[PDB]
Amino acid sequence: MATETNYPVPYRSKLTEPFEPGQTLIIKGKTAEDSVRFTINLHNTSADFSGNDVPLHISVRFDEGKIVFNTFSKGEWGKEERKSNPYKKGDDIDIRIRAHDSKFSISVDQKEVKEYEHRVPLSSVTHFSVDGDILITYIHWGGKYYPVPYESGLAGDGLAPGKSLLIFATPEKKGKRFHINLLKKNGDIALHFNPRFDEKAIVRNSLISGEWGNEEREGKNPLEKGIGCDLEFRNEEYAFQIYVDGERFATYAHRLDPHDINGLQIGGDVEVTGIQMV
Ligand SMILES: CC(=O)N[C@H]1[C@H](O[C@H]2[C@@H](O)[C@@H](CO)O[C@@H](O[C@H]3[C@H](O)[C@@H](O)[C@H](O)O[C@@H]3CO)[C@@H]2O)O[C@H](CO)[C@@H](O)[C@@H]1O[C@@H]1O[C@H](CO)[C@H](O)[C@H](O)[C@H]1O
Repeated sequence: MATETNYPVPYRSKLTEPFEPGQTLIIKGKTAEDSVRFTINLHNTSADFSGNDVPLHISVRFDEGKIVFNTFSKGEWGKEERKSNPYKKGDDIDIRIRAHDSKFSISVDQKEVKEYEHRVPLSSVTHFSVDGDILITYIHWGGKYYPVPYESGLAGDGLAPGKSLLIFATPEKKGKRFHINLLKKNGDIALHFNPRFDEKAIVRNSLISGEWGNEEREGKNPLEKGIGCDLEFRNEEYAFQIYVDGERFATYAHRLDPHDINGLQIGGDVEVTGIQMV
């Protein structure tokens, strides 16, 4: 154990609606120097029964030093498939499971490590559970296949100080660049976030009355082609606090009045797997 707090294990959650292609289940947590193993299961059952089908069973083993995947159905287990466990007892874990129509794609530390073909119906997944030697710190399931170029409005209040836009994406393996625009009602871009792997920098700028501003770079670019990332545009009183994978990558002084940031555009060489306003 460690602390009661959020998601105490054994953790069990009954999905609102079945798990569908395009959706991702994100599980983050902490382990101890004596942690031996923990499991993540996509379960089948009514409400509390359990013990039925397990379309996908994931076992992270610190003793064996492996992450083992399998399926349980019709009262029996199939043949296990293994990958190396990159984690040592202690240090945090970050495992994400994205469903597709023919397989589950599992990433560890945002790096794709396994493609597990469906052995039983994905639609039979009605619950998911986490248990074992792990202290869960974050769980989230959602997203969809976001078409890119992407464009949509932001709530009614939009992105305002005190709020943050969370975007989960993966820069394309052979991508050169992509961008994310936070816009105003008239088309002006309050913030243009533009990673350029060719120039090894992330350009930040504003588009006011059809004109691009100064342009702020400097940072080193913490993004990498083919690796998943968590972008957070934390809107504050005096500036946007741009967080990349949990670390503050940059601050961007507001050039346009905050408030009323009602638009979002995403384009370029990137795959988007999650968008949320928190
Ligand atoms: C407006 C534009 O094209 N911005 C580009 C940026 O272009 C600048 C550079 O090419 C520099 C090199 O010295 O010259 C600048 O123009 C000079 C001009 O040569 C001089 O004759 C004159 O006296 O001064 C001007 C201004 O100093 C160009 O403006 O190049 C960067 C790097 O490739 C581009 O990123 C930038 O395009 C903008 O990038 C943003 C993301 O960082 C957005 O994508 C935005 O939409 C682009 O406009």
